[PDB]
Amino acid sequence: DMMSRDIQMLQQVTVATNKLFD
Amino acid sequence: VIAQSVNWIIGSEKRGRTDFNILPRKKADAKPAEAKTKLLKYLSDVNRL
Amino acid sequence: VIAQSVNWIIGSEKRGRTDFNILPRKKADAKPAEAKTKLLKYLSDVNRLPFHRSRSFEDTVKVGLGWIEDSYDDSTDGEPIYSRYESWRNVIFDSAST
Amino acid sequence: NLRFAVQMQGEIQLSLIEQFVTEEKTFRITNELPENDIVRTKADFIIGESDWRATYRQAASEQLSQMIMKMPPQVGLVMLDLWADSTDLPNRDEIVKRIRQINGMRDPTPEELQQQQAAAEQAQAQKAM
Amino acid sequence: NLRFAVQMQGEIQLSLIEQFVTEEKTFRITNELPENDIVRTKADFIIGESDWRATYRQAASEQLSQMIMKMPPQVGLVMLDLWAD
Repeated sequence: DMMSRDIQMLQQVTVATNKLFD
Repeated sequence: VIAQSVNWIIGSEKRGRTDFNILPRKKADAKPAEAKTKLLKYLSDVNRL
Repeated sequence: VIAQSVNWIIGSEKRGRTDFNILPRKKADAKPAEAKTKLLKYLSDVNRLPFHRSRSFEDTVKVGLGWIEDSYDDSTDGEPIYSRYESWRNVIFDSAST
Repeated sequence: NLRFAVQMQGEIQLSLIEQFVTEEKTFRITNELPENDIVRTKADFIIGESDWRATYRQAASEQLSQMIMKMPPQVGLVMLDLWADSTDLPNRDEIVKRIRQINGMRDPTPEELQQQQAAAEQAQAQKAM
Repeated sequence: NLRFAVQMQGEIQLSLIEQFVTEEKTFRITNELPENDIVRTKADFIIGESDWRATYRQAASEQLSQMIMKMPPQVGLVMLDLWAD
């Protein structure tokens, strides 16, 4: 369950990545 | 998770990048307004505003 | 949870910013009304009135009331008629008014 | 309540302009019964609201274009040359001149003389025929 | 707040342009009452925001294209000429 939850948090953490593209 | 929300806000702003477009009021100075707009665009380009 | 609702209200009013459009009742004088419309728009542009009005309503959402000034002042400042915000704090008003 | 206070501030401001502006200031900015000042003004002129719409000219062009859309295709062209005149095109004099050329409308001395000569010649030829 | 600060910066930049650019420099870059310089500029010129659209010519092209789409099939050809220009 801890692994699944950590994977979900990895999913949570295009628009978020815009600074690298800029 | 603060990073996610901050990144979303900054990305939303950066997608909405805008430039100054000077509009004449008196209608008798449309050409000066366009010239000043071009100067502003040139300055923004060189300074990379 | 306060911030969400207050921000929603102030954003709703901000998307609804309006400018004065003087209408002549007679319209035998449409041109004077249109000139006055440009005059008010010029004053709003110079004094940045929409931002002042938005901030004032933002305060009226959070606290009881907000105050906006429309007065005429003499100084080296180019604008003769100034429209500025005063906070609900810095204003004392008579309570006897109905 | 915001609307009510906005009408208040509009009335106060309009009184301030009528009190403290000279006609020269208006001419530079703009190309152009009850005893109380507020009631006197609010009789002839009433305060209405439209969206911010940047300068007044943009709102004027928006209303004019809406009126065009309501107009039929025939009568539409003269409203169209007014809309071109009001709208802030990047190149405005030339579009206005061309829409006027195809429309023939006024408000140019060479164009006026050419149009008058053409009309007079055509009318005289028709009468002679 | 960003919009207000953008208007501030635009007005300031316009003031420094009016003060510190020469007419020959303006002609090289481009083919072309209140006492304050702050209010004097706002009196005749206002500041408006539009998408980046790279150079100014592309914004002009977009405005011309929308204007042509609004125009009828007749009279649109000359505006197409200027758009392509």
